This record gives sequence, C-alpha cells and structure tokens, in this order.
Amino acid sequence: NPHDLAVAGILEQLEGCLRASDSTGAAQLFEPDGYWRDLVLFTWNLKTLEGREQIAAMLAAQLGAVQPVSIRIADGEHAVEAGGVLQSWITVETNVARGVGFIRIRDGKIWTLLTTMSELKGFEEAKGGRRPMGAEHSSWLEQREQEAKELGYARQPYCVIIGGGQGGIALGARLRQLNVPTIIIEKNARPGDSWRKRYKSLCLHDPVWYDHMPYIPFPDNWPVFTPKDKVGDWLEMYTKVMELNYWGSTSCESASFDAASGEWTVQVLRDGQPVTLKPKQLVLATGMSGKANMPKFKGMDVFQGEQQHSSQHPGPDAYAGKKVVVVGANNSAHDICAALWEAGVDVTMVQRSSTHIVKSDSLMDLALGDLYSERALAAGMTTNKADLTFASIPYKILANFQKPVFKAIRERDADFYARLEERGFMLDFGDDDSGLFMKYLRRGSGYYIDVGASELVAEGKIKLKSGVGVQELKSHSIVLSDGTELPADLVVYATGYGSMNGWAADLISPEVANKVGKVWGLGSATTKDPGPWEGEQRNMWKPTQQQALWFHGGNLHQSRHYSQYLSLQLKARMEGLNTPVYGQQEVHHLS
Amino acid sequence: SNPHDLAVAGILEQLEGCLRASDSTGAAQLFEPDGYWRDLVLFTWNLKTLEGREQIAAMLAAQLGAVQPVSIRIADGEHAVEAGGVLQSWITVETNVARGVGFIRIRDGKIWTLLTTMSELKGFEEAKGGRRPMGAEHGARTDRSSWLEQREQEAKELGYARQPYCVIIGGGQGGIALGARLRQLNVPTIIIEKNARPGDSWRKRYKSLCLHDPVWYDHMPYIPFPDNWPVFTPKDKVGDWLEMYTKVMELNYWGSTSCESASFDAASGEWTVQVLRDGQPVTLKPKQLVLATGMSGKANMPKFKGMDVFQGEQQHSSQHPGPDAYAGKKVVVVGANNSAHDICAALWEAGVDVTMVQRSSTHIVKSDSLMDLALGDLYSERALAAGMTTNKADLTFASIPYKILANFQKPVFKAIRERDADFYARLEERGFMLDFGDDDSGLFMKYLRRGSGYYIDVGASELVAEGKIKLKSGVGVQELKSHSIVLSDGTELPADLVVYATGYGSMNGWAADLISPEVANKVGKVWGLGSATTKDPGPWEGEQRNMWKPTQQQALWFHGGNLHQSRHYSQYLSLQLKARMEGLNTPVYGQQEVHHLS
Ligand SMILES: Cc1cc2nc3c(=O)[nH]c(=O)nc-3n(C[C@H](O)[C@H](O)[C@H](O)COP(=O)(O)OP(=O)(O)OC[C@H]3O[C@@H](n4cnc5c(N)ncnc54)[C@H](O)[C@@H]3O)c2cc1C
Ligand SMILES: Cc1cc2nc3c(=O)[nH]c(=O)nc-3n(C[C@H](O)[C@H](O)[C@H](O)COP(=O)(O)OP(=O)(O)OC[C@H]3O[C@@H](n4cnc5c(N)ncnc54)[C@H](O)[C@@H]3O)c2cc1C
Repeated sequence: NPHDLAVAGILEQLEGCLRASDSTGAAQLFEPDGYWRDLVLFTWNLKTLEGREQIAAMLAAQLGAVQPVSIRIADGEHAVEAGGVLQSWITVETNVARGVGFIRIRDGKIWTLLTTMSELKGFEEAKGGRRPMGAEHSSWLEQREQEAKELGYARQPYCVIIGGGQGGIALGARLRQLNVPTIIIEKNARPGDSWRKRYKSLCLHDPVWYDHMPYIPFPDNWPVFTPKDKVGDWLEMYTKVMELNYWGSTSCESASFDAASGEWTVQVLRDGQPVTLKPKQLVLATGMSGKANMPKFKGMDVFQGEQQHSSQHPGPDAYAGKKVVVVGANNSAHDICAALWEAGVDVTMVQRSSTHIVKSDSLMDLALGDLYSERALAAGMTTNKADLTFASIPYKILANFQKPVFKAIRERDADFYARLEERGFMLDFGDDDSGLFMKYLRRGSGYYIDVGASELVAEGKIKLKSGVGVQELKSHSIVLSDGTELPADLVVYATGYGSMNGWAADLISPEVANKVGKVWGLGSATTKDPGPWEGEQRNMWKPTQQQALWFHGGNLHQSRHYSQYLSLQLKARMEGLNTPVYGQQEVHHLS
Repeated sequence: SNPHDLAVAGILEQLEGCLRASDSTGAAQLFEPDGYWRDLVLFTWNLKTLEGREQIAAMLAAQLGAVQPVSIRIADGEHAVEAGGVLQSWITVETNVARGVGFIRIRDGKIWTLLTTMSELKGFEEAKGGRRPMGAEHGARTDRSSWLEQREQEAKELGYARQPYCVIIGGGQGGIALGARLRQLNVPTIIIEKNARPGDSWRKRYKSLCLHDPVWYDHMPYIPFPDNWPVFTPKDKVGDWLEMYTKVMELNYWGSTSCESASFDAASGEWTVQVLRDGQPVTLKPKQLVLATGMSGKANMPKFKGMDVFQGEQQHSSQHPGPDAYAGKKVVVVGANNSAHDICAALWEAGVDVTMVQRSSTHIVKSDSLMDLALGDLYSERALAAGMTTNKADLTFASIPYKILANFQKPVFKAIRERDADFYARLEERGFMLDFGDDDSGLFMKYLRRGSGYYIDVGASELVAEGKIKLKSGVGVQELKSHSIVLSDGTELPADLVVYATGYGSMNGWAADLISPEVANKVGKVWGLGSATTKDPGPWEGEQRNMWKPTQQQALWFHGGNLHQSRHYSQYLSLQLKARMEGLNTPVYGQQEVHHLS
C-alpha cells in the first residue's frame, strides 16, 4: 500500500528518536500543537501531552527507564488516507509491556498519537493460544471453595473493590484474568441488583453495540436497549462464570491507609458479621454519582406533604389521586414525571436551568453510528477498535469532532425542538454547542436521552413551569419565584448528585477526600466543570493523591475499556514492577 | 477475477437451470455417477443423503414441485478454490419458503458432493444482527408491561392456563441448546428436568472429570465460550455455564420435575405428558414431544453365575458413587470401556485396590492427539486464524457424506498411531486389548457407528500401561463366590465391590419406559449408521438413526449428541419444529424405515 511506506518511515524516525532518548527530536516530528495521549504504557498514568513542549517534557522524564522501545504499524493492518489525514493502527513496546495505538499524520507531521498498554511482558492473559488447559492430562470446585473460605480471612486479598455494580464486576473480571486476588464488596444481596432496583420500565438508553462487558460480549440476538432486569440477570451470570469473589450482603463501614505498612484496614459487615480486610490497594466503584444534592428552600420544615430526592422516590404507585411537583429537568426528572403520567397522577415539572435533549434514535444513528452499530461492525470497526478510536481523540479537540454531529441532530430533529421551546422548555446543546457526549464527559449530567418523556412535555401532558425558582414551601404548596403556587402532596427534588469524592469522604475520611479532590470532569471551565484544564477525567482509572486509592466507574463503555488500564496498573504494582508516574495531576478543587 | 469462480458458477447455473425446468434426470446428470447430495431439511424436510444419480433424480422428481423456485449460487463474499483436483466453494441456496448455506465439491466437471442446509424460514428469521429486538418500547403508554412482568406471566401461564407447543424431556446440554434455539424461533417450549438446577447433569459426575473434547469444538449456540476459557472444562465449570446460559437465554426450565409417562392421540394431534413438578402432578399437552434424555439407554446388566451368592456390593457403573467408601476395600471392575477407565483411575488416586477385567478390545486415543490430528484442521486456534469459524467448521464436517467419512479418518488415525506408538506398545505389552475400529477408521467412526467402544485417555491408560491399575485381560467372568470373583482363566480375585462397567442399550429404551414398548418398537434403534460393523448392523442408512429428524412415531423427536452435534443439529430440529408450528407444508422425503427394533 502506497500509504504504508509513508507512515512506516515516520514511525521509524519516531522509533529512532525514542531509542536515542532524544525527547526534543521526537517532539519535532509532531505538529507544533500535536497530541500524544498515553494510557499507562509510557507515563504509568492516563495523560494527554498537548504540544511539542509537553510531549518533549514527558519523553525526557520517562524514556530512560523504558528502553528499548519499538513502534511500528500493527500486524495485519494498513495505512489509509481520508480528508488529508494519514492514519494507521500501530503496535508499541517498552521493556516491560506492549500495546496497540493509533496515529494520524498530516503533511508529514504527527497530528495525534495514541499509545496504550495491552499487557505486561511475562504476565500475559491466558487467552487464545495461551488458554489454560483446565485439566491435567485437588479439583476445580474444591479449589474455588478453598478460595471462598480462605480469601479475606486466613489470607488477605491484594485488592478490595467497594461496589459490585457493572463497574466493579467488569474490573473484577479483569483482575481475575491477571491473577490479582480480589474481593468485591457489595451491600446488595446479588450481583445485578444494582440494576434490578430501578423503576419497573427502565431500559439502557445506550445501545447494545456500545454496552458489552469484557470478555463475554452480548450475543447477536440480544436486544438493542436492555431492560433493567435483563441486565441484572446478565451481570449475575457474568459474575458466576468469570469466577469473581463477590461478597454480597456486605457493607463497607470504614477504611484507612497506613503508609508505614502499605496496608488498608477496611471494616465490613458481611451478613451482619464484622470482618477486617487488609488489602494493599483500595478501589472505589460505588458509582460516578455520589451524595444527593439536597436543596435549602425556605419552608421545607413547614410542608406537610412528602419531600423526596429523586433517589428516594419509589415510583407512582403510592400517589394515585395525589399531586406531585418535580423540581428539576434532568433525566431523573423526566423519568419520574413520565412514570407519574403513565400512572395517571398529576405531575408538574419545575425547570430552572436548561437541559440538553436528544432523541434516542438520533443519538444512536448520528452520534454512535460510526463506531458502535451493525454498520460499524460490517465495516470492521470492532468493539475494541471503536473503544481505541474514541480514546485516540484528545479531550481537547473532541468537542470539535462533536459539534458537526450535534448540529446535524438539530437540523434533523428541528421540529421536535421547536415544540419543546414553544412550550417553554429551556433547551441547550452544551455550553459550546458540542452536545450530549461533551456534557457527559465534562459534568456527568445535564442531559436526557428522550425515550418518551419529552413528547409528554411538548404536548402539555407533563405540566411545565420553567424559567422560575422556588421561593418557599408553604403548608400544602410550593411557591415559585414568579408567585405561582403549586399544590403538592409530594415534592421530588431532581437536583442531581455531587462527585464520587463524597464516597471517599464518607468511607475513609474528609481529610482523604480533600487530598483526592473532585472526581470526574475535564477542567473545561464550563457548567459544573470548573477550570483549569486537566485533560483527563479527574481521579478515574489512574493514580490519585491518596496513595493506593483508586476510582473505577463510568458508563458501560468506559468501564469496559478503562478497567483494562486500571487492572494493568494494579497488577503491575502487585508484581513489584517499577511504575514511575509522570505528570500526576495536582488537585485544583476539593470537591 | 477468479478463474475457479467461473467454473463453479457455470456448473451451479446448469443445476439451477435444470431445477427450474423440473428436470430431475438432467439435474442428476450433473453429478458424478456416484455423487452425493446431503440435504439438511432444505429440500427433503429430513436429514437425508442421496447417493448416486438415481437417488438424486428420484428425490428431485418428488420434491421439486414443493420448493420452487430454487436459487443456488456462490455465497456472497466467498470464492471457489481448487486443490488436489477438487473444486470447492461455499454456496447459498434459497427455496420458496427457506434459505440456507451449502458446500459444493466438483471434480472433472462433475459434482462430487453437494451439501444443502436450511438456515432460516422466510418470514420467520431470527431476531439477530440487523433484526435484533429493540428491547424497549419507546413512547408513552398507560398499558405498559415490563420485561420482568411478561417473564413472570410466562412462568405462571405456560403449562397451566396455556399449553406449550413443544415439550423437551431432559435438561442437559442437549435440551438446553435446543431450548435456546426454540426460544429464538418463538416456539413456546418447556424443558422438563428432574435435577434441581440447569447444569446439574454435569455437576453429578466424579470430582476430577473434565470435557475430553476441546473448547473450540464445544460451544453452545449464540454465546460461545470466551477466549480465556479453558481447553478442557471441569465438570462443575460446565455446570455453571449451562446454569447461566439457561437464565440469560430465557429458557422455560422446570427443574425438580420428573417425566412419568406420555401418550399420543393421532385424533387431536396432541401428546398427554404427566409430570411431577416438585411432587405435584401437572398434565402437559404439547403438539410435539422431544426426548433429550441422553444418548445412553437402559444399563446392560450382566447375567453371571453366583451374583445371588456374592456377599459384597454389586454396582453397575451408573450406580458407582466414587472411591470414598472403599478406603480399605478391594474393587473389581468388569469392563474396559470408558466408564471402567474413569472408575479405576478414581479408585487408584484414592489408594483403593482395584483390578480391571477386560474381555473385549477397546479403542484408546490420547486427548492431546485427538485435539491436534483429528480436530486441529477444523476446531483450533489455527483453524480460527485461517477463517474456519465454528459454524464454517460445523458445515465443513457436515459436508462429508457419512459413506466416505471413514476413509478420510483412516490417515488421521494412522498418524495418531505413529505418534503414540510407544504408548500403544506399552499398553499391548502389558496385555491390554487394543483396537482401532472394525476397519481401522478410528475413534470418531466408532462413535458415529455404535456410540461406544472407545476411551479418550486423559490419564487412566498410562495407569494401565504401567501396571498401577492392575489388569486381567482376555477373560470373562466364570462365577461370583461369596467374597470373590472367578475369571475364565481360573484367577480368583477377592472382592468387596464388583462394578459392572458394561455399557448401555439404545436411546429408544427411553421411549419404551416413558411412552410404551409399542412406540419404542415403531421407532426402532436410535443412533448408528447401518455400517455393518460391530453393534451397527446393516442395511446402510446413511444418517444417525432417528436423530434430529422425523421418526416413525408422529410428533416424536430425539435430540442429543456431543456438544458439537447438539449445537449444530439443534438448528435443523428447531426449524422443523418451527415449520410445523407455523402450519407450513413439510413433505418429508425418504423417511427412514425401521430395520432394527433396538
Ligand atoms: C434510564 C437510565 C438509563 C441508563 N442507561 C445507561 C446505559 O445505557 N449505560 C450506562 O452505562 N449507564 C446507564 N445509566 C446509568 C447507570 O445508572 C450507571 O451508569 C451505572 O449505575 C454504572 O454505575 P457503577 O457500576 O459504576 O456503580 P453503581 O451502578 O452505582 O453501583 C455501585 C454499587 O456500590 C454499592 N455500594 C455503595 N456503597 C457501598 C458500601 N458502602 N458498601 C458496599 N456496597 C456499596 C451499591 O449498592 C451499588 O450496587 C442509565 C441510567 C438511567 C436512569
Ligand atoms: C469424562 C467424560 C468426558 C466427557 N466429555 C465430553 C465432551 O467434551 N463433550 C461432549 O459432548 N460429551 C462429553 N461427554 C459425554 C457426556 O456425558 C454426554 O455427551 C452429555 O451428557 C450429553 O448428553 P445430553 O445433554 O444429551 O443428555 P444428558 O447429559 O444425559 O442429560 C439428559 C438429562 O435428562 C434428565 N432426565 C432423564 N430422564 C428424565 C425424566 N424422566 N424426567 C426428567 N428429566 C429426565 C437427566 O436427569 C439428565 O439431566 C463426556 C463424558 C465423560 C464421562
């Protein structure tokens, strides 16, 4: 291929500079403002180097310790040319690891480079050609019962994960494949209960092609949008067959770290019994959403009806013939209001701030179609290549990729949007018009994927009062800042959640929560994501300022992909490897 | 272009030309005089191999009116290849009611072998890929019934207020696979299984047991084992997998339910099946009954002199719980088959005095050698890397007519013998009686012909070859005395326990005990090819007797086989069941007549 020669020569110069510990020379091969996003392989971190000077500074600090380095076109792949961009899958090696990557080249200059870590040399996963035999040509069940009785009691785990939802289960499967002895702590009774507990009608709003767990993808006949209990069944059965050590009915009560011994002391209550676990690494996988935001409205003590945060709302059944006011317009607000109307309960939504609304069909086609769809698969974009393609766009410029996508969504769904506005609903498209994904990555909230509620709003079936605040709650009403008085038997506060940092404050200490800082967000200086720029998700899947404390989570996509780089970092430290973190992120917000 | 594509595509259009022309004799003229057309449902509504031009013409003359118009072409995205004078190509075939994949071999301008299969019924395709269910019903409703509610409704109504179309007896690997395929075709089906949980059929075996077939060969439909799954799966890990598979594939699986009896009423077209679901009687009235109770039938119990005199324990291999109770005892196992080898190796690991007593020869193959030389080309990592997917692997194997399979296998097992020659020499020198099939065609051919007579060695044969398991061969049982067993060479073995590892009768014995001896006789022997070899008498039948296809008893079907055959032939059985559920015209051609009652 005519492009293979072009890309391979650029890669050879890069390879030459990297072997020579020539940081400046390597950076000169990039565009002046080019990007190098590294996932563990060079930085022992999740780090995006922006521009030649940052690129050179990383290479000057890391190259001496990783030699010899190779980088070349990936086996079986070829370079392609689109829109003036030369791109190719690549393979990259250090002295202790290998990985795949992706490179984009323009006018002979590296525009973007992705390096990732796939495996640690000598600790490769027993997959494919390396499969365990299973049988020798003490039984398999006996050994499992041995591990169930000894791990966490007579013998301590290397790693403890708090939280057995989708995120901890995926991370646990990955850790199991790396022989990192691990216990998952889950206060629910069974795996999958994290999803069973939602409202009757809930389904995933992300599509199947985007949603796979590691190792066992959903089958070709699995539904596009999975009902909440069908997810539960899958997670429970995934947990069994991937041989996880999963302590259900077990609450984590407290944890602390002793830098002297390098050990945590984690106090749990397993079916009522106190147990003390002493792992070397602690992972919080308690959900990206932390502590509920409770408003401080005048007269909340005067109101004689029920007040619930959206997280304490059981559903519409108890409220036939009653009147509900939902304070909020996020997706929790839309879910709760659509259920109350389907049940024939009087519901009013009170919106103070704008919301980004996207029709499910439009999100699936225009925003996910290129990477996660039947069309994507037929074109060869496998789930792994999709994850790596998305990861290869530096967060700095992703909004630029996204803007045309969500402009097309507005033109397609314009009539839908007009009717929402004519009704008085406050629309936005992210602070910079870059859309749903960027809001999710920046603030983890502020959007609703419409599966039926927005039409109920446009048609007036869900009553809307927007543009107003709450003045006070009276004895049987809530009074809005324009003077409107809404009678209310039940007030639901759909006011969101703080960051995961609240989990650390509640389980470790507020002092440790302060060391760690706000979790999630990019530092984009937009709503609920204050600057300055950090360029990677705050405290996710990477070293934190609290030693041996980690955060895992995200949506099913991010949990699938970044559980790989988190587990490889946990494994590397279990093997006593040298892991010199570059550019460890300084804390700019205590929450 | 491809120069082989043109040759094959021209041969195929002549075939298609003749078929649209209702030219049975002319279409047959396109095969070698003795060519083969193996059909899986698509043309014959049967599993049927047409052998020779006269049979081909007769089938085509009988069926063509029922399946026209027929299209047959090279498969989309595939190309013909030529090797050793043989032209091959994947093909795609459509009828007026169905579509499917096929495979064609051509030599000197004549069709040597044709494989036609049915993949789907037109208008009843599976909800997969582009046709996935949405799962969620978007848009507001007040009559909303959630996924969990509908599932709880079906559990409560099916078999009570509403009868299933099909009932499967047996919830092992075979019934679970078939159940999955039937749920994908919206054939309401109840699995009846007397064990408590799905997967218990594997949990029930001895501690150390693993699959002796490798993972690449073993997948269940729809959810393959993952890339980190072990080659040889321990039995309890197989149990957990089936238990998860049954849950996530939405099977209606009545555990703790024994099937007591069933009878068919040709007037109503209904079965009456009496079950005990947790002790409580239920009466099920399906239109179709599938027996999936395992290929092994009634245990064969020997008639030895003095069995009534022996003062120790006597067990059939199927009644032997394991070595635990026999710490200080002396065991004699009468048999040298696979049950006997498993039981003896377990007794020897536990330090029990065990002697194996062999009368007839056994075929021994090392698990590792089966994996490389017998399965390596189709079911391996190298096969996958070469584009041979599990389904392409299944179709390639199915594309070899059974009449010629034995000669493909002979060089495979000549190679296995040369590789393991010292192993075999030490077994023969120790006095173990070896064979390699009646015509030296090896393990897979015995299995297809008689379903017995072999043991895949995972460690026990070395214990025999080295004398750790004591061997007495070439002998029968003369009599049991009060505390000993006497062999036909005069040896008197002291014995606390005698295990009779003497195999099983045919699967139709299940039909005898659950339906009636008359129905069992009408159905006849199950399994076997009619190969005129040991335990497989002629005449030649060419397909597994009564497997995955219509039987001489109306609305009675048999499902089973190894994980490979269950995976693959459950597709054709479920489609035949689905076609009848939708009231399609299904004219069976060449329905096999019974030549043996058992
Ligand atoms: C309508 C709707 C649709 C959605 N669709 C999708 C979708 O398609 N894809 C997607 O990725 N997300 C979707 N989400 C979001 C989904 O809720 C989260 O993404 C999901 O919960 C992932 O969270 P997690 O596994 O990281 O943590 P969680 O799901 O919150 O689980 C964390 C677990 O930690 C446990 N826990 C907490 N504290 C303790 C303690 N002290 N001791 C022990 N255990 C503890 C909890 O019981 C919980 O089970 C949807 C949400 C809604 C409302
Ligand atoms: C060491 C060893 C290794 C093996 N490895 C393999 C391998 O790798 N691959 C392979 O394919 N095979 C293997 N086998 C063979 C295996 O035992 C059978 O192939 C397997 O059981 C398939 O049978 P099945 O699921 O069709 O029926 P079965 O497993 O026999 O199950 C039929 C079920 O029907 C139930 N049943 C019977 N009567 C009734 C009734 N009246 N009411 C309700 N339920 C009833 C039984 O409880 C049983 O669970 C191995 C065997 C051994 C000993």
